[PDB]
Amino acid sequence: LDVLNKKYSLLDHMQAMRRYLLLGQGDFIRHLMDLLKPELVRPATTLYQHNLTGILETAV
Amino acid sequence: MPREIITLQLGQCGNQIGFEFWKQLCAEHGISPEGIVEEFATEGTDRKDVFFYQADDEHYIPRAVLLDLEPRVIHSILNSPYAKLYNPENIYLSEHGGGAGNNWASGFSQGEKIHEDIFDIIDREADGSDSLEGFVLCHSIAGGTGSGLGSYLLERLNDRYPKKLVQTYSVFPNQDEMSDVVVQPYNSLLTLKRLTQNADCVVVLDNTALNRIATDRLHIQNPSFSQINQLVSTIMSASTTTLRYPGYMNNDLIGLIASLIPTPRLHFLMTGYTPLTTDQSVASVRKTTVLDVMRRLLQPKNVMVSTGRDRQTNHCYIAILNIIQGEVDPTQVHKSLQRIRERKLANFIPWGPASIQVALSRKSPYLPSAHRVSGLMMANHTSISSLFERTCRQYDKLRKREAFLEQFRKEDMFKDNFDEMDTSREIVQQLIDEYHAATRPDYISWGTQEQE
Amino acid sequence: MPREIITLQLGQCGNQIGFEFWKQLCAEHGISPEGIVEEFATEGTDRKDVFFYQADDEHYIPRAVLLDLEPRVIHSILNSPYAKLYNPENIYLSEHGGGAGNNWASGFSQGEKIHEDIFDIIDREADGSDSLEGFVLCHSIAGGTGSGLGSYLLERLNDRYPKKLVQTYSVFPNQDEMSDVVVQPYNSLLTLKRLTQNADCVVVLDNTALNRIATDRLHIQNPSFSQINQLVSTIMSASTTTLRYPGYMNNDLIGLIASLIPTPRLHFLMTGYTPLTTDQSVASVRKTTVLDVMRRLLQPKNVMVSTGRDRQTNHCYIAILNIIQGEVDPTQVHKSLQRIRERKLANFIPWGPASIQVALSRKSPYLPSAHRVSGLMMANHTSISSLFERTCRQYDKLRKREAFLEQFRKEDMFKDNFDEMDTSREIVQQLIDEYHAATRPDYISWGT
Amino acid sequence: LDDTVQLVSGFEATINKFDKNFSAHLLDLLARLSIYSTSDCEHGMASVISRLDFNGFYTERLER
Repeated sequence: LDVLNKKYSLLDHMQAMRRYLLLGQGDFIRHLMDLLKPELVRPATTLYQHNLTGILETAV
Repeated sequence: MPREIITLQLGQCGNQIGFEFWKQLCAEHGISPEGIVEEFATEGTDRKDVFFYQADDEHYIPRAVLLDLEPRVIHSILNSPYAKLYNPENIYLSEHGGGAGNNWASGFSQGEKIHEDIFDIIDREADGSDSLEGFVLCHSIAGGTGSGLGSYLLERLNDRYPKKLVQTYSVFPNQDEMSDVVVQPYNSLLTLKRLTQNADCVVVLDNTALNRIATDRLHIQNPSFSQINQLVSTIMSASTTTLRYPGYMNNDLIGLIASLIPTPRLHFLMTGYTPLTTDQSVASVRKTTVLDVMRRLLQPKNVMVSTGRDRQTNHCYIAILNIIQGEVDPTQVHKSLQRIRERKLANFIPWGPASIQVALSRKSPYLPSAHRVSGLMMANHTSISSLFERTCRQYDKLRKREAFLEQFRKEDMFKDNFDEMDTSREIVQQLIDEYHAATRPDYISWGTQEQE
Repeated sequence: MPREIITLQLGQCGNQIGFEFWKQLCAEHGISPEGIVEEFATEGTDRKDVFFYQADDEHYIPRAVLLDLEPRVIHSILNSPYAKLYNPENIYLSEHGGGAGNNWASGFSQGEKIHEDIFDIIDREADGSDSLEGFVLCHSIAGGTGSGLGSYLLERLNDRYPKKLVQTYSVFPNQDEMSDVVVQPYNSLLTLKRLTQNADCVVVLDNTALNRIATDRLHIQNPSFSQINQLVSTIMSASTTTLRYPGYMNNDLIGLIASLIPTPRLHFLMTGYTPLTTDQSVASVRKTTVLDVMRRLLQPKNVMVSTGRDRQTNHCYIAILNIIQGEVDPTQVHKSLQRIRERKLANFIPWGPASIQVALSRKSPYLPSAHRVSGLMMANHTSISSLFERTCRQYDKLRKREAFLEQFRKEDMFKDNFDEMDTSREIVQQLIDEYHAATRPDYISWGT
Repeated sequence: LDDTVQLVSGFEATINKFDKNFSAHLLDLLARLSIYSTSDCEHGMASVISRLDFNGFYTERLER
């Protein structure tokens, strides 16, 4: 358990899952969705993976 | 990015409320009276950009604009320890300092005269806002500056910012006390007219209710404007906690209020606070349960809105949103909602599905909370129309006697007629009719011109 | 070999700027007032040969020329501790010592009178330069000597040294203040004429902007000429840091200026400095980030140019070069560039690609820096036209009023007409419009 | 050294044509760089691209 906490942050990883994958960072999730809206309204064929990753990093 | 909110404090009462609100926000965010974040405020999890701007890498400045047609209130804000907290470019003081003379029409004319300067000040404060959502007006409806200048400022903001929401916290005159300002009902009527035409939301603050609460709960025989302003600052802090304690839901005002305001006319909001405690009882953090919270909230003594007893309209709750702060168990919230439904503790709209929404919120980590659980109630109740009907009746009582109407007739907005008072009475009548319809299944057609 | 630069300080303002620049450079490089390297100046990492010449194997002497048409200013410079910094053989002084009387035409006539002496000084300094790039003139555009004699010197350098670069440090008259120098518009017109025809680069130093910055940013209620000269010396120090702190990039003037001047006409440069702090605020070394540094530099309160608020023209940056000096993290720079593009903190030309170049530089080791990170902005911004448009408006206001034109008609350059002033005003108007045009996609055809 | 005006205009036209070809090759290079950046997740090339088209001059060519 000490190794898991110090090296893999298992409890911290679970808290991160809650904050991000469970949309716990609601202000962050709101801003991400707002930024994606002009992209996410577009046809998925028009999405650029590099552009989507950059948008994700920018919103973060 | 946070949706920044500009706070407009208008007239003596409004400006005191705005100043105390900015003080409360600074205290909740750990901002010093100079605007610097305190060293103990290490929890960077709060959204200051909603209500504050950063003055430097260390100094947070409230996104607050103090606007008066009389310089005394702006100077009094600037004479507080928090004078250095706010960005000075966001401070607008009327050069003439004369106020509106408790005349809404005079305040409107002064705002029109200071329209360019006021909008320049508003833009200066806006530039400190990264993603300004809109303006919140703190004012009195009975005076001249907070009522009239507030109405003028609202009009000019609507013209310049027609796509932004405008909410107001409008302090209404005491309806149980005979106002010595015979035109106070006229000023209030003109301000309510402008709020009806140019504001999207008016938070009614009845000075009668503030005085009553101070007398019965604070044991204040004569509630001062300062005590009302401190209560308003507590209310503003509670309203901004969800910005200051970020979570999964209700991170923006529009997301919270969308479910509560179905039509533009039903824009009269009632407020509630829980638990209500006297200042001395802060010591014991009571483990209040969700059922106990809901039970205390249903007491009229705990509602922050003085709705008149309408005898003609079968007033009902359309919807309720409870913002609860502190340790809240979701299963306890669910059981409380179940018990409320079984006990019919909440009446819902008859024209559609409606329930009591419950929001759980964290407390500010930088501000020690003396209470384990705190709560805000948001409710749509048709009896709020009775407050507007009472204001209309007071206007008519002054207008029918033409009492002090000459002072409004001195100002161009009321110089030729008192049409703003008649429009206020008509708007309050339409509000009453819609509120009664909203208790009925025929609310589906409420607000339709055929139903009006 | 380094491209040596001769610094010419012209007239009262130009000579003050040059003297303070040489003082600041000496302090940053650890050069004694006599031109000898101080024992503490052990960091041989500076390129003195760009701005200084070596008198011996140990003593670096500034390649600075103090030029005045009035002997008072040259003597006052020679009364400073830095009198030995400049090569006396590179110093040409007008024999008449009378100055130009704040008349550009008089300054030009004095330059013509001292032409032989000036060109002898120029040749003497040129032989001392291993790889002379060109001459740098420090002068005022509002006076007579720095404006008129400076214009004459620029013309003669362009004619004689057509293959050499011509950079100028030109102090422009205050455009927001009503100049007491009724002939200031004539001096400014002659300087703008020469910049259009015979100068290759004009660095505009607006005394109005200096006063505005001193008041709002330096909290100086009445900026003195000495305080303006000290601000100019700080700017010159920042501009010479790349000579004083040698590095991987921007080691030459042409490399520095290439990013700012896309076409030969767009040779009007604006300057910026960061961090801007009031004299009282030296105490707190703020850990400013590259994003924070750029944000403070992007604040008009920190911009060393007081451009009027033009409401009609959507002024924009044509080009930006950010020279950042001090401790800089590459990841912070990358985040800063990303945020700048994302936040559109600078508007660029619509007719071509344009960006903010960022250089990270070391500080001078001999001068202790109170700031971990400092930064210079070089920018071509259409709002600089508003300063130029304001100068043009003042010129037109004087010409339409014929104000002080009788004094110019006394001088041979303006004796018969003021047509050079009118052509200068028209050129400055076209320049302002082109700077405004350079914000638009049709700038590709601007001036055609 | 300088029909001479005609020679100068022809030289300018040839220089402009070389510039056009260079710009086209640069846009093709940017597209290949984008492909490589998407394969290798190289944020550096994305920052370079965002620098290159701050005014959007290259943006239209990248879209094309």
